[PDB]
Amino acid sequence: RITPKKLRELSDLLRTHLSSAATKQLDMGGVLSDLDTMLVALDKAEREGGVDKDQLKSFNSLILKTYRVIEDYVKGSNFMLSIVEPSLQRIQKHLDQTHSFSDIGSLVRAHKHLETLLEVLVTLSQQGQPVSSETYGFLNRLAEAKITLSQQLNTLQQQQESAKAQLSILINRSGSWADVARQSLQRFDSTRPYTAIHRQMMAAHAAITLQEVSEFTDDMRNFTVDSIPLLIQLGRSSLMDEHLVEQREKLRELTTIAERLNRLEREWM
Amino acid sequence: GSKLMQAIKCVVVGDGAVGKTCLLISYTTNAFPGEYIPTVFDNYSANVMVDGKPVNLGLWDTAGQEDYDRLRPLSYPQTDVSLICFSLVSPASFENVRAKWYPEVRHHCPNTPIILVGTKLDLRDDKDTIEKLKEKKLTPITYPQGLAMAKEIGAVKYLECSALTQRGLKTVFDEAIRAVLC
Ligand SMILES: Nc1nc2c(ncn2[C@@H]2O[C@H](COP(=O)(O)OP(=O)(O)O)[C@@H](O)[C@H]2O)c(=O)[nH]1
Ligand SMILES: [Mg+2]
Repeated sequence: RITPKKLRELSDLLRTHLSSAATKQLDMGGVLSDLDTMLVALDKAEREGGVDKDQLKSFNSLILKTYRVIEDYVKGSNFMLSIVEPSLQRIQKHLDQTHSFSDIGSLVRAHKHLETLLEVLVTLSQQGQPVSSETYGFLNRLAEAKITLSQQLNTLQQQQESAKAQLSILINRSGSWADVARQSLQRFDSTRPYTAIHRQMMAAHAAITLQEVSEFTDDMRNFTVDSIPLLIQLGRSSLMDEHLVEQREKLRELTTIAERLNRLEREWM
Repeated sequence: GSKLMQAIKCVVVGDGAVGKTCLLISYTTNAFPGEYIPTVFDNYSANVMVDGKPVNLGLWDTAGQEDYDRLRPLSYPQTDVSLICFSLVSPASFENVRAKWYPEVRHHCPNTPIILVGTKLDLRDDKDTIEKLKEKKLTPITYPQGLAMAKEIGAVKYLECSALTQRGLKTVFDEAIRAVLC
């Protein structure tokens, strides 16, 4: 499990590279290998908390700040391939997997990692004698991984944008009757005590409520048809754009209203 | 003990989807791939007998795209021979021989022999393919047309082949080798 203590053990490690950088000593195999570790750590931590969102962000920052520095440092025998290949192989296991919107940040980070091994390895090549065939072969495998990955990541963000979009059409439309309906339901719930005659009485109460919202019976049928699948897709995870889980939870409340009123008759009559 | 043998480097270039990567696979495994076809073939070196003495043939595939444009140049150093491929059923791939591949190679490999390879020989007499092209005022490249392209770019030999049927395939690499032993 990733604990906070582990996380700062790993952070002091990066800072070490950042200083060796500052003073022109950066072990480039060291820092790239170590970065791969950070990525799996941050990945594990992201998906069982145990760590507070304060650090997660500064850790992410600190990773990116290290990538930054590496890009700036590159401007100034198969050794690397040997060190850095494991990372490509692990990241290659993500491509064959199935992705949700909580995975976005993980993939953005992996992409940045391939971006970075590529820039670093082509730079060492463009100057350091002709490239071996093992390295040329790795380089191409890297480029294919980076472009497959960009393609999935773009699919994922493209899909999310359209969920955001769908979300706010449905939120906007609901509110023709959100108001009437919520309040109707509040009145119905507040008044409800078995025998024949108790059943007729509860029937009547429900019929009154159905009447109150009869201008939207139809709309509320159609809403849940549209909104239930969206909610299944968006699921219940804490890990997505904050505004998106906000809108998501707003839609769940709206949907539970309609679904109550769409059920009310078969439930009480 | 040990003995020397010739080791030759070979680099293949040409437009996307002209058949470069399949050429290499079909030649080196005798199997045209079903589905899945990497962008660039895994770097790979073949021992071929020629006139009774064996030769080590290093096959370097390429692509171009965007990452692949910073990558391709790194294949050129110490190249002994290079194949320029184009598809016989894609005149645009033919045009880029003069426009792109010939100049790029002569830049990076002055003095190295070039073979021109017209690819997809099997599709030239396929009426589906021919009709598709008729459907947009195109027709396959012919031999005298490719032969003249080869003459103009100073190619040492022009060769047609079909990775799918293996028809010209072994000849392409024998001539690539031969061109390096003068
Ligand atoms: N019919 C036919 N198709 C081919 C032949 N060679 C390649 N192809 C097809 O052309 C497409 C591109 O192949 P590929 O070798 O990857 O193109 P590359 O980018 O130049 O390497 C694939 O769909 C292949 O199946 C051939 O000899 N005959
Ligand atoms: Mg290819």
